[PDB]
Amino acid sequence: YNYLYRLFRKSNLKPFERDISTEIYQAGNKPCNGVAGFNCYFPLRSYSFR
Amino acid sequence: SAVQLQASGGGFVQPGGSLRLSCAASGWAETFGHMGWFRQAPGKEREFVSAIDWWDTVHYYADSVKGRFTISRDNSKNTVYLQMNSLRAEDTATYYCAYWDMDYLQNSIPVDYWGQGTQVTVSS
Amino acid sequence: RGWIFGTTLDSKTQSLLIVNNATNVVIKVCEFQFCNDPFLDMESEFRVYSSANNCTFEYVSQPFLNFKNLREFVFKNIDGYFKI
Ligand SMILES: *[C@@H]1O[C@H](CO)[C@@H](O)[C@H](O)[C@H]1NC(C)=O
Repeated sequence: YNYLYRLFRKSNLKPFERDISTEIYQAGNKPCNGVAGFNCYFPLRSYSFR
Repeated sequence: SAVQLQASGGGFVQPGGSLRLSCAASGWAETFGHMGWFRQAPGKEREFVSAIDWWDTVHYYADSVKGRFTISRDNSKNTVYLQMNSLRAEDTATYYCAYWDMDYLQNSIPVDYWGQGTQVTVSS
Repeated sequence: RGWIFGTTLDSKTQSLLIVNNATNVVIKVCEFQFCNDPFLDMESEFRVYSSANNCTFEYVSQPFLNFKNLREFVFKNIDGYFKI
């Protein structure tokens, strides 16, 4: 589980671009304030390898 | 799969006391994935605490907590409960509600989602 | 001396420092905070950042050295590549 991939982002990337921001994703109108919850998911998921 | 986990309970208690924790799961998943609780201390790694299935058939507790922690599943509101009794100082840490999406839990290694940290402090 | 480019000028991931001093050029991509008025002051004391987080580039070379001076630059950025 040391390999991670980003799942949520507001806008697509330009060619050859790198994003390492770990702020809590906002999916609704209410702010997340750095706390997970409804419409508040961690942008990057994990990779299951078995 | 899209599972949202909510954790309830926690706070400050005294050694030897009793407490109740709970986790609720919402959304959709691959199957009736099991539900468990982990515990992480400041400066240390996460530790397996408890694991139960979606129909209250398999109970799994860590060796260091065998016969002391209890986990149960409700019948009508989908919320899993973790009954805690006779706490000591080593139980002061942050608990997390862990979900794994498969029918049979060979090991606790495959984790797909986590839960909000619930602080449980045991002190005089 | 320099040009602290970057994005939303906060933690983020982008705080390009192109500071130049009498010794060399200290091109550096690391992300950090940079207080609220980066000023530099023999004048060999630079006080810009406070805590560099991660880093991803380095570079050193020779510096860029009425009125008897006039310098020009055209900063451009295509497909990631930066052109000066
Ligand atoms: C740089 O990025 C890593 C994750 O990629 C982050 O956890 C870390 O805090 C950053 N650098 C440092 C040492 O602060």
